Amino acid sequence: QSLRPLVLTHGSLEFSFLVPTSLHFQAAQLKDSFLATLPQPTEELAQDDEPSSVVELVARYIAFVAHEVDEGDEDAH
Amino acid sequence: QSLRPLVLTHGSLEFSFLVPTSLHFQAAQLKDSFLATLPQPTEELAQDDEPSSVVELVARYIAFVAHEVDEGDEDAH
Repeated sequence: QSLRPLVLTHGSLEFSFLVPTSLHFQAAQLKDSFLATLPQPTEELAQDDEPSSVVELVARYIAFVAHEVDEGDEDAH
Repeated sequence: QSLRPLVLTHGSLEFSFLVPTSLHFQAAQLKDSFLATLPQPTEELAQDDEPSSVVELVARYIAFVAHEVDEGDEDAH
């Protein structure tokens, strides 16, 4: 009924996600502008104060989204 | 019940949109092929006979869509 594959892709680390069919472009949007917040990927497997693990890709995204909740973006709360 | 964030993004000018949940991929499609109609963005804030304001991003899109209405694209009228 409602399953939508969302991938958090970067350099050499990825995280897969399951999303409601409905809320799949809100989650696409936060992912999209978030993969620009990060600096050009490094195949040397790390950057200073950028992602270091897959645990950091999700953590960075959790605060990214949670910031846009408290940010004054209306009609989309 | 029915709200869907559509963004018209380009260079340094954007326009946000509210769309019915239903009619959100028809509006995604017209937006998508329309952001290819435009030439590579200019951070110098203008191109000759390309977008100059945010009033032009929507105007260019209004005629883009209204052209595909009168264009012979059936089942999608």
